[PDB]
Amino acid sequence: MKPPQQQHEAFPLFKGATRLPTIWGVPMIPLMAMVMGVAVIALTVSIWWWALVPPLWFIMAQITKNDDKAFRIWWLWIDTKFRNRNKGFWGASSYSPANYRKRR
Amino acid sequence: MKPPQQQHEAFPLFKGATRLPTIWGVPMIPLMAMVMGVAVIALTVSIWWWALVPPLWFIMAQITKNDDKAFRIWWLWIDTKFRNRNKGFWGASSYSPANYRKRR
Amino acid sequence: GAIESRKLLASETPVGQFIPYSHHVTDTIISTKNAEYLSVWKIDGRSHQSASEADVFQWIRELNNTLRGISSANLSLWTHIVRRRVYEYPDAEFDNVFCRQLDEKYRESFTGYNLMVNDLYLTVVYRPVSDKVLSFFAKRERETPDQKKHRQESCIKALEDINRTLGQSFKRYGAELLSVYEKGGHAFSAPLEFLARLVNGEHIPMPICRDRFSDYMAVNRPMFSKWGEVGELRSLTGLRRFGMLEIREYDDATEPGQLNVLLESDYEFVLTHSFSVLSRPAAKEYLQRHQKNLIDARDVATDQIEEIDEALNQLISGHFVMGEHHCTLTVYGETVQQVRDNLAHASAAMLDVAVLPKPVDLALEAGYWAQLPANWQWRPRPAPITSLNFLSFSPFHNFMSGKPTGNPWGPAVTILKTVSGTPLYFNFHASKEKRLLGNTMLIGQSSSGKTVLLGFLLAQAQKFKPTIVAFDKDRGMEISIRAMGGRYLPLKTGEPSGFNPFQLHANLIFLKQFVKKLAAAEEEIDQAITAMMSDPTVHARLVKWCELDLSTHQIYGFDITEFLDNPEARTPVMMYLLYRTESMIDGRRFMYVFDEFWKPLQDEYFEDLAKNKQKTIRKQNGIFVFATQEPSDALESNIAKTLIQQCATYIFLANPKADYEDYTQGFKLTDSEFELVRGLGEFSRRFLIKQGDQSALAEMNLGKFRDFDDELLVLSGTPDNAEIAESIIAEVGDDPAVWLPIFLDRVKAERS
Amino acid sequence: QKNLIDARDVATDQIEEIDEALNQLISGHFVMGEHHCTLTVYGETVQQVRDNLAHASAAMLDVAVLPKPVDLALEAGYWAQLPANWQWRPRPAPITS
Amino acid sequence: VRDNLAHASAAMLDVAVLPKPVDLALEAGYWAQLPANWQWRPRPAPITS
Amino acid sequence: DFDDELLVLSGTPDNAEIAESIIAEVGDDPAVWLPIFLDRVKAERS
Repeated sequence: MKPPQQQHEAFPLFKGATRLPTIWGVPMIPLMAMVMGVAVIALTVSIWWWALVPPLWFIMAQITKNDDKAFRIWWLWIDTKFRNRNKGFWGASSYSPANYRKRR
Repeated sequence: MKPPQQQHEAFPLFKGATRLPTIWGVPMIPLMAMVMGVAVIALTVSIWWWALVPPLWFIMAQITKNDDKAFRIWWLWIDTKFRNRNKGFWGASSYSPANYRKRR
Repeated sequence: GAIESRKLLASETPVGQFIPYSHHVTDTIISTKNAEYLSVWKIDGRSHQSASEADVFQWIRELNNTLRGISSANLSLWTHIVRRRVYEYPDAEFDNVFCRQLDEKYRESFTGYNLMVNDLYLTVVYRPVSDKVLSFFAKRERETPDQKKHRQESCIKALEDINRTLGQSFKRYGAELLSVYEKGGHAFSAPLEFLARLVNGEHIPMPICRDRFSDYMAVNRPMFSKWGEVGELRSLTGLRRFGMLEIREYDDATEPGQLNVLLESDYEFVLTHSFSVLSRPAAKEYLQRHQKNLIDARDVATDQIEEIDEALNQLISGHFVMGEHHCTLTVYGETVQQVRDNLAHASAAMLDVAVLPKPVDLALEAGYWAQLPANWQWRPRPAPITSLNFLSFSPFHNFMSGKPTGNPWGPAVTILKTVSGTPLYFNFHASKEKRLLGNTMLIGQSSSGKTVLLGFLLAQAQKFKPTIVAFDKDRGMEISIRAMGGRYLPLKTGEPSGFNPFQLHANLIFLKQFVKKLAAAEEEIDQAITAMMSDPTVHARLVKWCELDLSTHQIYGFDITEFLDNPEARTPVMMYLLYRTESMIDGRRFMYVFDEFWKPLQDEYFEDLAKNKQKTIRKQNGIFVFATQEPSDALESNIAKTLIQQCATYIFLANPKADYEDYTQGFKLTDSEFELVRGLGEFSRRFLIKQGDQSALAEMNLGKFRDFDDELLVLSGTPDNAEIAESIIAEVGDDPAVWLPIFLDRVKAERS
Repeated sequence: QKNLIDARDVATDQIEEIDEALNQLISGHFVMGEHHCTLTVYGETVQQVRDNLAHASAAMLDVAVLPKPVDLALEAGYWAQLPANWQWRPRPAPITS
Repeated sequence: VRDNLAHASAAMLDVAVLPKPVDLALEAGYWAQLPANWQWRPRPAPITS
Repeated sequence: DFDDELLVLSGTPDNAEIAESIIAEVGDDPAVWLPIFLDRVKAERS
């Protein structure tokens, strides 16, 4: 049925895949985006620019502790499925096998 | 006599069946009923409405620590054996196998 | 009053509220008022009395491992060990005096022995979503009728997958799926009969009509007591009082079979186990509550910490899931006192093992409706238990008990007592070795009980009026054959029997007669004898030194002990006899019966004919019954390989000179089985029956029980007794088989 | 038809059968009426009456008809026998001619 | 294909690994199949050799 | 299925000699001769 077997002769993983890089409970790159957004708010107003940071940051931390590095998935979606055009025309995202007809 | 045998090759239960859900020594649902009763008293008077809560709550806690989740048994009794009518006529609770004769 | 009756029934509450069932959506799957699709498995449990201690744990581990894949929060299991009195087995009807009297005595021998047999039913449901709260919110919304069809299709696919996996997991067990069976131009529902038995207390066939299953399911009025622990069902057949019981405390150990003590007992009951599996989130939450309350130790116990620490690691990485469990036992009795004392006995039996039960009161109807597989909400006392512990509570162990009625050829041929105490309904047809195989091999070591057992089986199998052809040894069954309607045809030396070597297509048959007649050869006589057969120096010598009527009787024999030296006698003898009886095979029921394999080995082509002809006759009411007095040398035969492979029912008689090697390599049986078998000392009557994969140490006895006086001598085989009884038969000379009394006078010398 | 449609579990066989019967009603010109059937056995003693009821139920269940025993409203059912006693009918059910 | 995925998830859950269907990254996971696509790794995790 | 081929694949002295008797009777290089032997299968496959 399966070559798998219940044996204690194991190579432990140590579960270091949960302790992926983080600084204050969040990966730095999404937190870099949070800082960029806080600066964007600071362009509009300084009173609540720093104030908006703890809410978003806490949301990031609590999401990451649930399912780590989901932000990479979010970025991949935004980059690939979102940016594609003519999604409605084909009924789904499509990529022409052939190159640009003009290409000039 | 019995396939049962005195062996230490056991699958312990851990006795987590005693540590059933509780918040302040009682399951929340019966305690929800206690809060509803306290509010019912608060409809009549506010002086002893909150005062009546600790006695009933302590009774709930001490009953539950003795035999846990007995309140489910109480609710089942109230729902099924109590609500049934014509108990005296049949000498016991009865349920007609046939449907309503009119059913109109 | 007439108006009063109307206003009363208008007040009366129907029972259809508590029976959540509806149309068969699939042939094997039942619907539910709340879309909880159901399927019932009828399981023939594994035999546990073999007492192989480590193998029980191995079985539990394997069941858990196979269940792991199916284990998901959308699932549940309800196990029902229904133990019932049997009425289906009918008293046999007989013509011959000897067999009828043996039947009468044996039936009288069971006054005071329990005939109840327990059969196990597992019902698995598939609730779509097991959300703790979101289910309530979703329940109060309308849905698209096409999307309800989508839920139907997905649920049916999932449940079919579950059933396939379970059937593959239960190969060693019975693993029979109850489905629709049609009878009389109208469809019926086999699963409905089981649920009715749970709710009605009696097996009532349930036709499937256009209306919903719930409205017309119940035909008996239940009357649950007020302020009582028992209830009464009012029915046309009778009034049944049922008492319920509940388990309130558990132990850690869960050594498998903690509930097996209830199986062998004298009170009819129904045992329920529901295992509503619980999702791993809630599972680790429940575990963490106990973990924390232990961490609140104040030096409560040091060991328990490292007893629970492994729990997290095993839950995350093991193959088990937590569950919700309640056990309810419903004893059926005809009087209030009897059911109460039965409950006392059952509570004593449960308290024997480490569980502590408490009778259910104020929740009698709740516990009773909890018996139905689809009743989620009526669980009286759900508790969190490990899956391993659930398999420990319900290990599908069962004392083997063959089918009493419904077997091929009708009812079970005999009822045999068992050492454990559960009566065994013996029958030749076994599930695995299409038409069921009836082969049997009665291996044994020089015990006359082989002759006695075989004669008793023949006399009792006379009930079907089947054609039987016997090849006995040492004049063992001459008296038994003569007792019923039959001709012995003794093949004594010095007088050729009624048949001459000639026969009266036919040339094709006698062709092989010429070939076997060729001894002391074989190339020039390939057709030079054939031409004379159209119509050999030693051949006419054998013809001069040779030193029949069929179908008028039902039983036959052949005194074939003589031909243990020269097969060129034995080989043509078997060839002619088998070809003779071949005609009567297709006429009606047939049971070939033998007493040796080395004379069949002497044929050297009986295997060539048998390899297909055993299938051919087996298709049309054919049965072999094989015997062996020297099992050790039996398997050495080249044909013995086919003999062991084709066997369906394996019966072993006490062999002090038992072989581990042979009984392991062939005669496939476990090491604990072999230890049990060799444990039988010489002359012990008990004989293991491995009917199918399950086995049981059934025994037969004939001693005075408060009888068998004449039959004890007749069943046995003795050369002195047989020859003397032949002297009586010569004196009486009466075809009226009832002639027995005249011989009963000559019993004076032997029975003095 | 609507009542059968409004359910948690959809049975495609029964709804199709009822729709077919609806179509047949106009075309196969059979009338429908309220129907009820009662069997009133006779036995000298109640035990004999119960035995007769059991035998009748077994004979009926040999066919695919399941009798529902009457424990109460036997008065109504018996008075239903007299012609023109519509009101005392236990449970009329519309049945095709 | 959906029922095949259900079967495969059951088979993976048989052993101690716990899978989850990939959503919003279907093209990322699909391009990750190509041996040279470093950047499209959907869920890289640190494991022992 | 395989009804004729089950006997043909196997090897038995009796079967082989008898089939040689058929081949002697038929005497046909047309290897398709199989049906004629299929009649003599009556005794063995009875």
